[PDB]
Amino acid sequence: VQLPIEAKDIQKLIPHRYPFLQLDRITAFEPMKTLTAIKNVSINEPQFQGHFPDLPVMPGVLIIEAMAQACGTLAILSEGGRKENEFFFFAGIDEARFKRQVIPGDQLVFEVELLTSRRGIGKFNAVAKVDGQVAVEAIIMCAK
Amino acid sequence: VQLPIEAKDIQKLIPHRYPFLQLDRITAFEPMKTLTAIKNVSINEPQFQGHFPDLPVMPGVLIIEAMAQACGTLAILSEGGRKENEFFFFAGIDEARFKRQVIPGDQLVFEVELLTSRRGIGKFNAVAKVDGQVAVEAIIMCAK
Amino acid sequence: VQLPIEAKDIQKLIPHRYPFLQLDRITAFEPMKTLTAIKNVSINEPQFQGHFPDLPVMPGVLIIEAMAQACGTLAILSEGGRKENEFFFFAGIDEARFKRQVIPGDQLVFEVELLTSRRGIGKFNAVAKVDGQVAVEAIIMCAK
Amino acid sequence: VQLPIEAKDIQKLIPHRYPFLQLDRITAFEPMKTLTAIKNVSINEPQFQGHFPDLPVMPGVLIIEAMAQACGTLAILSEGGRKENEFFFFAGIDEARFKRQVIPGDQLVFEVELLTSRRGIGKFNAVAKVDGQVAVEAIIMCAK
Amino acid sequence: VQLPIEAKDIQKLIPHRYPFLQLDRITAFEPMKTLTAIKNVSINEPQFQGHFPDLPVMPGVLIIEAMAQACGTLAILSEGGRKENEFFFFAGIDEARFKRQVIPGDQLVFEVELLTSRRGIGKFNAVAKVDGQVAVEAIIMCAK
Amino acid sequence: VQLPIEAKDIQKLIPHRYPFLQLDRITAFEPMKTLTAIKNVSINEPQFQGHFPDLPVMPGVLIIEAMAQACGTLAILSEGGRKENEFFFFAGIDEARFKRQVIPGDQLVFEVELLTSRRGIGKFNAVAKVDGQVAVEAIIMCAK
Repeated sequence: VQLPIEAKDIQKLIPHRYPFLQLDRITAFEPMKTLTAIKNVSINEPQFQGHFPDLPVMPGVLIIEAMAQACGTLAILSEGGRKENEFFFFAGIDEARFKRQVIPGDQLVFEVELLTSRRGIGKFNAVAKVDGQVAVEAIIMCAK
Repeated sequence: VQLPIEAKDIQKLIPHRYPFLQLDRITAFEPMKTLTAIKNVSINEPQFQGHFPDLPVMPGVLIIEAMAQACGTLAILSEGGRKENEFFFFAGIDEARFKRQVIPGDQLVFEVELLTSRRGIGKFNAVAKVDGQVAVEAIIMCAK
Repeated sequence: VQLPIEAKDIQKLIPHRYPFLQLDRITAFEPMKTLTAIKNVSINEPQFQGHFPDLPVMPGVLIIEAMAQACGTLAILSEGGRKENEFFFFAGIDEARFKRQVIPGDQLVFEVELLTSRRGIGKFNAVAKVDGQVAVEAIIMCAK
Repeated sequence: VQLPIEAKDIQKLIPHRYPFLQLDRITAFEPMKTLTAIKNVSINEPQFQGHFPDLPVMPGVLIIEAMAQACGTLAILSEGGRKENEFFFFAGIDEARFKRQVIPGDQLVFEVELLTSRRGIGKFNAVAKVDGQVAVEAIIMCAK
Repeated sequence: VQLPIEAKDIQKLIPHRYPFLQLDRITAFEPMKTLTAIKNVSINEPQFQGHFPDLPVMPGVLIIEAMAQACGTLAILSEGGRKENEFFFFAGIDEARFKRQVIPGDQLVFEVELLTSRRGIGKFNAVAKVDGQVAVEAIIMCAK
Repeated sequence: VQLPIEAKDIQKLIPHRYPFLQLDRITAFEPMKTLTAIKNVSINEPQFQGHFPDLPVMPGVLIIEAMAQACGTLAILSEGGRKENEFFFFAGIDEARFKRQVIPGDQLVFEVELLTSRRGIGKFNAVAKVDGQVAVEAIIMCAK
């Protein structure tokens, strides 16, 4: 697979579309092992009308959603799949901590790792950094 | 406090606004203990443009966000507070399981419970039901 | 036909899409006679940015539009039709009364009835209830 | 009062905001009698994402809503009122006929007339024209 | 070609969609020479949430974008092309002056003219009028 | 002034709001001379629903708008002004070339310079880079 995977091509892999596509670009990929993706945070995003009116703060849950989407794409790429034939459900979130406020101008770097794969259910470790510092970390479960 | 607390009044309690206000109404409240809230799921919501284009599925993370908002309002109401004083951060998610697809037409009923309050950090149990069945359950941490 | 008809399948019947699809689910249907549909009202809907800024109130005209859509789907289902082969125009509204404020958290229940079918023009009676109380009633004309 | 009343000033008269402000400009006004207003129809309006995906057609109910807003502003201007003191409810619609498809590029001209004012309830005749042809006509009731 | 070209058909010619389709209707056309198009400005457009919060002012750059789209369609129509085969890039803007505030209620009339076509790069003169007065004028370059 | 200036504070300087605030952060500033600002490009931005449906491409005109906003803020900061105080109009664009496609994932770096200030009219040179490469360059005029 050709890196980086641009947003236009992430869309060929997963069905998510605006305003629920929370990855901009896949930058690293080791089959069945790891993936790096980014999401640029901009004040021109729909969530910032309401979160919060004069104080833009990237919602943690959207960072979580990006983490899950990264995990899902890692899985999909690993079996050479596409959006038309395969779906991985978001099954659970495990040890999610929100450590840093993320704001417009920040580039989120997501690093995810496949830990265990018992019976179509994948357990992943996922972290989201801004400028090297951890902003959110969590364990993410996906189910085929 | 006068029940039900309508959306217009939820907004006097928390700063969240469209499209990140994910409670429609508070229906039950026991100070320092429990709260029930609802969120109506409709096809006329912004997330359903992209999640997913022909197949509307309420994103789990938005159900999580609602659960967190319910926990936070339970806390706020318990110290008779408002949106303009100080704030409860979303600190973590613990044991979140996504058990049922939620779809337009479903009314989400959120029941949350304050478990422990060890030094500014509140640990809550939260469940989200549709028609009596559990759709999502999770432990939610908020920090003052 | 299999009830309830979910939003995803309402979209196979009528061309309306976000933000102008104002039915969430079809719950009852008697061919050439009656139909029940619901629409969940949530603060997370686009109209509530502007109607009104701090006071969410479901616009009557959108309740009217839902009524018309329910009438139209009753008609379509009655001739086993689809969205791709022909269209029922909204021809007129006759004795529309707005009796109750509808607000986030309310579930609108729409009950519509085919009265007469003189000359490709269908005259319907339509009512919209919240919790058993009438909120809006009207006569709706559709033309094939 | 100074004519034309621009959108910026229509907003000082009525509480409606995006996406539910359906008048662009007030062009004529006779106290307690008549008003003319316009609404420009553009493909760059939020309703045209869904109404309909490849076939932009101005929803009749929004034309109705504009008619009602024109009536309401006629009333407000007639008692020299503002958005912060007075509210006129939309009470009913009477003899509404949808005669012409309205499309992007059309400028809607609204001409409304106060017929009767029995006990705080105002009955108005309203027509909406494009290029001189009637597109929608209706009787509009507002209540103080 | 059949005039006027309505928005529904402009979309068969160029790929631009909501909220970046800034032409409502093509009204005049001389192959390889000139084109007239209109864009209705309405308070019900997404840019007016932010530009500016209580003071709606049509952004100059969107007028520029419309001018470019008009130039592009003039080119496309001139080689009988469509959106699925041929595309013209926006290459530059030359002598753009913003002379008049444009506001809701204004109808923008765009008149564009092909000046030179040296080697796939088309240089156009473009003006945008409201009620005959120039609001914006510019030279627009497109590249095949 | 304290650098970086975050989006929340850019808003105290200029009246632009969603979806027409096209700067995320001010990173450099020399009074009456230069300014650097960034804008993160994400697939989660409103323009990418329509520009273009399956092929996200940052519109050149929005890059232009950002360049102008950067120029304007340079000016505002230089006379210690604010948004409630006064306003710099966008007066013209001079020698604008679009050299590179900008896509989700790209961070735009804007570097602007005050050239001349002949009587309330400021002439600026402006460039927008992604990863060191020029994407757009232009001369920007603002008028007080």
